[PDB]
Amino acid sequence: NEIERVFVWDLDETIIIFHSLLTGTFASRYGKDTTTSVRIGLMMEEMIFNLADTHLFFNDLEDCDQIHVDDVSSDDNGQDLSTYNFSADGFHVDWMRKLAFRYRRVKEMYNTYKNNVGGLIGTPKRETWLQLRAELEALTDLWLTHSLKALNLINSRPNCVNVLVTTTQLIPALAKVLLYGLGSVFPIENIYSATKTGKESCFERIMQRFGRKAVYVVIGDGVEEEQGAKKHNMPFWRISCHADLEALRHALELEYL
Ligand SMILES: O=C(N/N=C/c1ccc(Sc2ccccn2)o1)c1cccc(F)c1
Repeated sequence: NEIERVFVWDLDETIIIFHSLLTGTFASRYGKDTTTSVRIGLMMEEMIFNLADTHLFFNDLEDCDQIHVDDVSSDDNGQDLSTYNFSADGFHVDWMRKLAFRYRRVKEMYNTYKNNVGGLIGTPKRETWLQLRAELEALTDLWLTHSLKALNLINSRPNCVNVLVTTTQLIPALAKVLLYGLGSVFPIENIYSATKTGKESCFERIMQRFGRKAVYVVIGDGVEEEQGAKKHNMPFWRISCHADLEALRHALELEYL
């Protein structure tokens, strides 16, 4: 694209793969009730799969772990499949054509229901989650709410864009981004799933797309991408603490990024 700055996000360990929730380590680190945190994480993981299994063809695409939604865009005989019954087909060159049908359908539901999730999963299944969010953000001090301020401050920039790089399979990552509210700030074409190939392959897959005329900045938590972002001359912005986000937003408000 014509974007000048690219912000790569690694929201695992905090948002996408919040494995600190189920392990109970989050409650130990931050002095919260362990049992309450585990219950909220297990319910979230259910609401996600109940959304993915009933709308994004999870059970079909569990092993067919692609890396980008447009990865198999070559084999799609582009046709109006509004009547195509996915439950009654030879699914279990002719298979890749059937496989691409689902990814285009996944994209259609994504781009349609990212600001209307009650239309995808009917209400009150959205009201149940909005209740689930506040119950968790009361433990994380509105971490997802805080991170969206930095995401919208970048999405609102015409020269800047933000992309997502997680290690989950693409479909669950799309389900989490859809529910959690990150759909407005992460375009579906800017979400990469480093499941089988590692984050380095995804980082290299990005720079070939946005070119050498762009300024790449990596925002994440951990060290797995620390060397992965250093070996590609991408400045790493740690994001562990809460003040790290206020400073990040501060550094964004003053055009330092
Ligand atoms: O909020 C979400 N995560 N937060 C994570 C995380 C880790 C560390 C911190 S900072 C902090 C400050 C004080 C007390 C506790 N934490 O936040 C979340 C994630 C996914 C879905 C959702 F709906 C919500």
